[PDB]
Parts: sequence; C-alpha cells; structure tokens
Amino acid sequence: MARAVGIDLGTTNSVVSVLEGGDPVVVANSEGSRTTPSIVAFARNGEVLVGQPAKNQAVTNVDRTVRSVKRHMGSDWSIEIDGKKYTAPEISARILMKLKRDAEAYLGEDITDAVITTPAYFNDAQRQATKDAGQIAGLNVLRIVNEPTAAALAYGLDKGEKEQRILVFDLGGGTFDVSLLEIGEGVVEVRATSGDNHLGGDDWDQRVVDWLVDKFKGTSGIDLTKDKMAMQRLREAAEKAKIELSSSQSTSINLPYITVDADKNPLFLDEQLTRAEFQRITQDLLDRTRKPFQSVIADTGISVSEIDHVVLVGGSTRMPAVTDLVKELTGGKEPNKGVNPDEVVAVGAALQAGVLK
Repeated sequence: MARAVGIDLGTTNSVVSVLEGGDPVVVANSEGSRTTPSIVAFARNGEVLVGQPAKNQAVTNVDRTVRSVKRHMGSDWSIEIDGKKYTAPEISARILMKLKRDAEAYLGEDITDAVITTPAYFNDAQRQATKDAGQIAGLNVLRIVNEPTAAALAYGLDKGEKEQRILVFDLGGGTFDVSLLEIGEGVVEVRATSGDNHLGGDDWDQRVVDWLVDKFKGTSGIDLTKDKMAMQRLREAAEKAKIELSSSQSTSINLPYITVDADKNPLFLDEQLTRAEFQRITQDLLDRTRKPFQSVIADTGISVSEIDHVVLVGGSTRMPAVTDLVKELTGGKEPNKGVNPDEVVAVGAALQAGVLK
C-alpha cells in the first residue's frame, strides 16, 4: 500500500513513475512513449486531446490548445472553451488525468494516491493549485516535492555523512532551473535557486529550425514560416536533429517537397547540420546559462569544489555541448548518469511517494 506514482508534472513534458517492489519504473503512455507532452487541446467537436495528438493539432488548433499551462498555476488564469472556463488547475488536471489513465492501464490497477513535483520556486499558492489539479484528476496528492528534491531522490542520494551539497541543473523544454540543495537524513532542502524561465530545448530546436529555414530560403528564396505544415515537420526534424547530435557529429535533414515556389520546382530540403555548426548556432543560448549557475553558487557562498554531487535533468542535458559546459561549470565534477534526465524527477517522486507512506 505504501507504493504510489510520482509525477513529474512538467512545463512542456510530464512523466509518471511507479515503485514496483521499491524499484521506480517509468510508466509508458498509451501513445508509446514514457514522456507525455504537457499539452491539453480541445478539438472542434468537443474532444479532449492530451499529450502528442494535442501537440500534433496545436498549430492548427491554437484557438483551443493550451500549452505550458503550468506557467499560470498560481493565478486565476482560465481559458474559455465552448462554454466552460478551464482554470490552470483544471487544465493541468487533464494532464494528470491522462497520465493517471495510462498508469492505470500500465499497472492494471487504480492508483489514487500520488506525489507530484513542482519547481522549487513555486510558492504555496502554486503548490495548492497543483493539489487542486490532483484532486480534480481523482488523485489524492500525498505531498508535493520540489523537482530538485526529487531529482536528488532519484539517484538515491543518501550520503553516508548525511549532509550533502547537490547541484541540480534543470534544462527542460521551455524552462531553466538551477538549484543548490542540502541533504539531511533523506530530506533534500533548497538553499538557492536561479535560472531562466524562457530558456530551454524549445529554443535550441528553434534555432535549428531557423537555420533550416534560412538555408532553404537561401537556396529557394521561400519563407517556410508562412506554411504551418512546413513548420511542424521542420520542428520534428529539428528535434530529431538535436537528438542525433547528442552523440553524432553530424545529422541529415530530409524534408522533400516541402512547399510551393514560383516555378513549381521540386523543393527538397536536404541539409547537413554538424555538431560544430549546431554549437555555433546554439551557444548563443548555452551561454545564457552560465550567469544563473553562478548566481546560485554566489548566493550560497559555496564553491564548485564543495559540491558533492551534480544532477542533470531535462533531456536537453543529454547534449555534449551542455555536458562539457557543466564540466567547466563544476570544475570537472562529474554529473551522475544512469537515470534518463527527463524521467529523473518522476523517479524521485515515486520514491518519495513510497518513503512518505
């Protein structure tokens, strides 16, 4: 009975984990992925789309698509859709709802209890909105854990000396959260935070798209930003291009017959993006992280040599550009690998759900 799911109710992507005999296992979506886009869309027929199909229709159904609702949880923010205003609690509850339903299917049982994580900078109103979202989704929020806390829990960071210094570098899709933590008897307390609420993987992908458009245009003279379908697959290509460059030095973008030019000539986007070019481009954004990393270090008065452990969360931290930056940032103090960065927080949450009960 102690076990329950942990939910990483993320800004752009949410993840569910569950303790199975004490072993946190990340729950897969009905869509075939363990990572669920934190998007809730109302198709123009009264149909609730949560996750990837909400993402798929977002560009055409922006009218009724809510993305990154998490950014407004502590407010009175609501979207009036066909007679009903959906408050940020309710919208995020729909995520939780989908996530609950898949976990139910996965597990073959109804899990009512859950730890849901929130960013360390969320205030209690924002945490209460999260609790409310949980209750709306039929979840009984056991506790809310800060995402940095959960991240440290995920790696089982129980130092034999109790007291431990954690740097948690969170580069998610749409947000950047830096946090220094103090661990004591399984409790991971926050000492300082900083970050950039508008920097994440979305901008790194976006620069790849921009590059693709710029090079396409450079060759054909066509503004691909004017065609939404061009832009959706450019984002898919960009996403995967970044992913490939997390290990490869080069990746190939292949989007044939994208759109229509003046002469109806075959417009095949065929581009080679090197990891070096990728950095030449994206370092405009990688450099934005250096300042808030340092501001946490400065706010606590704790040098990098005094950090016992570094935790990287957010899938964008899988990039070697980020990894090497972390190595400079932390004096070579090596980030702990073994849990997927996007799943880390969910893992910790699941763990706290068992510890807690």
